[PDB]
Amino acid sequence: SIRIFPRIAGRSYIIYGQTSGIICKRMEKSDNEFVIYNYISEHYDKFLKKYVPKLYGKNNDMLLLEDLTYNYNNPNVMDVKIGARKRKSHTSGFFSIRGYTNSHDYKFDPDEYLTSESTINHIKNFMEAGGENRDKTKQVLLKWIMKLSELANDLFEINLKFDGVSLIFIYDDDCSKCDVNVVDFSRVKLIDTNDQMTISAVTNLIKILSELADNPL
Ligand SMILES: O=P(O)(O)O[C@@H]1[C@@H](OP(=O)(O)O)[C@@H](OP(=O)(O)O)[C@@H](O)[C@H](OP(=O)(O)O)[C@H]1OP(=O)(O)O
Ligand SMILES: Nc1ncnc2c1ncn2[C@@H]1O[C@H](COP(=O)(O)OP(=O)(O)O)[C@@H](O)[C@H]1O
Ligand SMILES: [Mg+2]
Repeated sequence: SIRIFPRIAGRSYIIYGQTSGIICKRMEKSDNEFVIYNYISEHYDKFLKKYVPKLYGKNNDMLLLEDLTYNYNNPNVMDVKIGARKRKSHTSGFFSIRGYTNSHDYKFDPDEYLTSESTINHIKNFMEAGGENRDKTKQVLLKWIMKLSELANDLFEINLKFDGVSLIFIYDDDCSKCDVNVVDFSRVKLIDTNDQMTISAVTNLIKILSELADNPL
């Protein structure tokens, strides 16, 4: 019995693993994603441990990846592309929200270019599922800011172009647990400097989330 994994975005074949806590992702165009996990493992092991789901193995053209939603009763997931898009410019300036849990209920369209005001409204839409205890939703926002802060810092010292990578924001309905990790290395490339487009995406999100944690309404 093959069980299809409930993606929030993208074109890739992702099924639940035969086993608890794993998803399998088909590398469709090349094994570049595998080359890149293994390169980050050699040269930036600390970055891998803190910010990337664990790669457990490869089976032909499938990566056996840590399921980021596994320890969640009621996960809310949001995919934000922070790396360069292939051709298009970003739908929210420095980044592109690709989807989120219940996005359909707020007539979210991934092809729509958004104002600052609309971008913030879509992130606020993503947080509705967390209920109205604004104390525990601030805690979710702050714990995301804590890890994005460190990621923006660490990214200055990493000589990769993160073309096409996303942040996966997760929080539980009861707001008791949350996390953000970096995924989708299939178009990442080696370069001789750091990636300022990707750092500006993260710093922008940190700005947006800070505004929400401080906003007193
Ligand atoms: O966002 P870019 O421009 O890079 O390409 C995107 C592409 O978007 P498009 O070429 O703008 O239509 C997406 O197609 P849909 O939006 O699902 O129709 C695709 O599904 C990957 O989007 P996701 O990363 O959201 O899947 C891909 O990205 P990649 O993995 O870099 O080939
Ligand atoms: N390790 C993971 N744990 C949980 N969900 C994941 C994981 N990796 C990817 N996903 C889900 O799959 C979607 C797309 O994955 P991604 O790596 O961006 O692949 P693609 O190359 O198809 O865009 C994300 O929006 C997310 O919901
Ligand atoms: Mg992707």
